[PDB]
Amino acid sequence: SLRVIQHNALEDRSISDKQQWDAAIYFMEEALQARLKDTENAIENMVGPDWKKRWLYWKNRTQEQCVHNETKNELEKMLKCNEEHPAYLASDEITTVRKNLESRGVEVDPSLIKDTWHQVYRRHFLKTALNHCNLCRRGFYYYQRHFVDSELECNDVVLFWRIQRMLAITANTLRQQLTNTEVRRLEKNVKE
Amino acid sequence: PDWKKRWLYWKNRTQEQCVHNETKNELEKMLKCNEEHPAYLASDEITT
Amino acid sequence: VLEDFAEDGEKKIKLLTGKRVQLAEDLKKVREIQEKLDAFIEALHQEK
Amino acid sequence: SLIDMYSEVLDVLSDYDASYNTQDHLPRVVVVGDQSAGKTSVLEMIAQARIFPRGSGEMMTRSPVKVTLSEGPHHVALFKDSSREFDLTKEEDLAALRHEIELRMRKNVKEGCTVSPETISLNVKGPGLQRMVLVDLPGVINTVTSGMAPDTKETIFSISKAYMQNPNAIILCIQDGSVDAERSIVTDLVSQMDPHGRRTIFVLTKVDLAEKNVASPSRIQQIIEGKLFPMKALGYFAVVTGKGNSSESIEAIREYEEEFFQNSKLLKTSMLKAHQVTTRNLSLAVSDCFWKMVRESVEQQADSFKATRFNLETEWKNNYPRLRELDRNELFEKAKNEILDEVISLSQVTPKHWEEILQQSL
Amino acid sequence: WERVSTHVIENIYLPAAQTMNSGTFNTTVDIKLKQWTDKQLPNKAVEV
Amino acid sequence: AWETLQEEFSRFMTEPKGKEHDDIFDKLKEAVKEESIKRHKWNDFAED
Repeated sequence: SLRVIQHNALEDRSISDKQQWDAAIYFMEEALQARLKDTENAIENMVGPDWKKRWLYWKNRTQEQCVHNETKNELEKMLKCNEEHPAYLASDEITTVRKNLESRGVEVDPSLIKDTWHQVYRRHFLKTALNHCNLCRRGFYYYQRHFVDSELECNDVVLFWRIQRMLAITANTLRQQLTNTEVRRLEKNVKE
Repeated sequence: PDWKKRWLYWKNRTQEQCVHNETKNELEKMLKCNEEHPAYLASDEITT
Repeated sequence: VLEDFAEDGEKKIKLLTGKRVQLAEDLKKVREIQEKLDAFIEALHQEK
Repeated sequence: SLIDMYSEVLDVLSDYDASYNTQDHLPRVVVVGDQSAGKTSVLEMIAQARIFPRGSGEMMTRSPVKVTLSEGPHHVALFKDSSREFDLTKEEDLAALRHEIELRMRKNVKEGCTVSPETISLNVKGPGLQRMVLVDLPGVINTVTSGMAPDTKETIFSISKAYMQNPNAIILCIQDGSVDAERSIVTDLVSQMDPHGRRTIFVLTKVDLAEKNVASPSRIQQIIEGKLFPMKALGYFAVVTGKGNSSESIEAIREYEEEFFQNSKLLKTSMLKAHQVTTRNLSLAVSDCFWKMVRESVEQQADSFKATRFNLETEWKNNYPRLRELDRNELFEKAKNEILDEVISLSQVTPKHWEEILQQSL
Repeated sequence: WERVSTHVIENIYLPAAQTMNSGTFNTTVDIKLKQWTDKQLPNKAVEV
Repeated sequence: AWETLQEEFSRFMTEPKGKEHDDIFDKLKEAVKEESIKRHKWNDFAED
């Protein structure tokens, strides 16, 4: 019955309320902020102090964290020059990156280069998602009417709202079925 | 024209000579970073 | 010309190679295959 | 009945596309052999009729051939798109069937190519047959012919891999008396792809020819008992399909095989199991396994195809939110209507503007 | 939601990390959701 | 006159007034226009 109800729970697919749209925006913003904090914690664990935190002491430096900082700076410059880049890394791109690193006397294993590239790619898409959320915070006029020449396509908000309502329906069904059957089963077991 | 000869006018520039000047500057920087280099050019070096 | 094109579906297949045409043809073929399989299942259930 | 409908479904799946996307879902028993390995005689003996034309070295079979074993009112053969019942008894009918098969093979193969992706569907009916579908493929080659397409071997390998992509595809390996078990490319490929061999059953053909070639009886005993093949097959049976020549009738070969089974030089040595004789038990086991695997496959596909259709519909709707299904007929009708509207608009233009434009241009 | 956020992210965004059209992304999301519901989602919900 | 008619027909067939102007229909329209032009006939009585 739970499987059938979960499959059938595909009723609502769009938001027609400004208040519901704002609530979905706030929930998505909270989730993205949590993800950003997790990514920042992972980056700090991988590298350590960064920017003001690193330069506050001005006398504490480590070669391992210096290599990570140089790789991060190189990837940031690459994104500034080329905003759009495929997730995968080709052989020539890896060779060019390694040659650029070794030009100043830095040798980095390809696995660490790939990991840093993946982390930087994730951070860039997190920033892009944050910018998209900022745009969609005012883009409700475009979203509601769906203009032909729309300058903004807000779909993540709708998807997250659909996920939230489906989860709420599933939780309500689970609670109901529990109260119907499992409470009585537990009472019978306790009595026995 | 190169260096003082090129910049004497300060208003005459050509894309063809600009490309050559940029290539010359890049090669000079490469020699400054790496004084010794083989005469032949490998595929990865050309790609870079 | 229109009659010749209509009386020759091979020409339509050769020319109409757009993404929409191919997707619609694939969807129609999948629907027909599923309908045939449903008919097979119904016939098997009725016979047994 | 069920077998005819299953064959029709397989034919529809094959005609769905020239590639292999949904054709690998339902199980398909495919018979793959070696070039000039006598597999033609074994295939003819399976159908109890000479229907495959013989080839003196040349690869006559260049397109996939579907053989559907079933039982009908008469022991005849009928194609999917044909109405003439090719009898499997009269010599003239057999010759006509072979000529039709050759014509179909030539039509599929392009004028200049060697292997054609088009398949040939044939249904075999008659008493004494089982209920299964057999697929015939060209033998695996090693050398490359300079006078043909250099990628013929690659195409054959790709076709074989696509056919083997089916997890429930039963492979019937056919060898020769002069060809050892390790010399069979098909057997080695099956072992490499299926080390366990829980669904592949080895069948030994032309035992008398191998025995007459001063072979070691210990190797034959080990092969029959299964002490040499690493795969754990469900069983091993040794049969004789004649000498492989083109001058022995089906009845004569059957009588010779029966005589050899009744009196064999290896059965009298008490070195072979008594329950590993004949083919009735093996055929029944193969039929039961095929039926259960096809039932499981169709049970899974009853939901798999629905999910695929739903996903395709969702993709079409998402890619074209403001456009519905546009097939060839509707798009052609819309183009015709647009052409008619353009012609109407052209005819409705004021003649004065035409006169002014023509005068100015001239 | 807190339990399956990581699972949803790694099963949706990780494969569809380079999608450009929103329709293709929505179709992939629907396919993944249907597959999860069919395979093990009720069992995971019951366990939770 | 024939050249002017051909130019008008070509302009009508290829009229990218819409912002999309999908080329799938445009190729078919151009093919039909070329076929009609090649199949068109003239009467000498009209010339006289």
